[PDB]
Amino acid sequence: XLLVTAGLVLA
Amino acid sequence: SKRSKVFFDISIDNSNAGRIIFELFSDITPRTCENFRALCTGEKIGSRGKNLHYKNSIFHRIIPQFMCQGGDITNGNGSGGESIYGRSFTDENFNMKHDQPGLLSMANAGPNTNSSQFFITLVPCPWLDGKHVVFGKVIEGMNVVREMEKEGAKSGYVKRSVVITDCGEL
Repeated sequence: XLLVTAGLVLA
Repeated sequence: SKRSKVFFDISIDNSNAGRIIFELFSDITPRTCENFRALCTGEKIGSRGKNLHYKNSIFHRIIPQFMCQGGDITNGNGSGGESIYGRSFTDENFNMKHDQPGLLSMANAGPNTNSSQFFITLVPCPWLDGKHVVFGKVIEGMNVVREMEKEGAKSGYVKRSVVITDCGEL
């Protein structure tokens, strides 16, 4: 999908 | 003035792309902005003995028509990062929203997990409001940001090197 994470980037 | 002014000199594929100048919302999110400002000047020392600094860090994740992500000053791939407050610090507030391109917001790994990673919006990102702290905006160099957007992909991986060759406070 469209997220902005640090380490487990998901869909 | 009230709000701090900081900048990034950007290199794309080992070629200068220009400077990006940011206005930090020091008056709305003081703790968050101070962390970013300090990381631009490299004035603080981290837990590994090195001074926390965005200089020479890279933009490891860029997705066209979404955002440009960087700030992993420890691992350069998204798994790392460190703030002047430690491995992570609390979400200050979410007063500012991602209602436009050119916004500087904190990347994180869930509630209260802000470190050094940040992202610059390429379009409005309403679905991130309340989840990521918007603490600044680009006041000059949006063309450079668009140049970086060009280096991204749907997967987020950046085929050509996008690096911050210099940074500091103005």
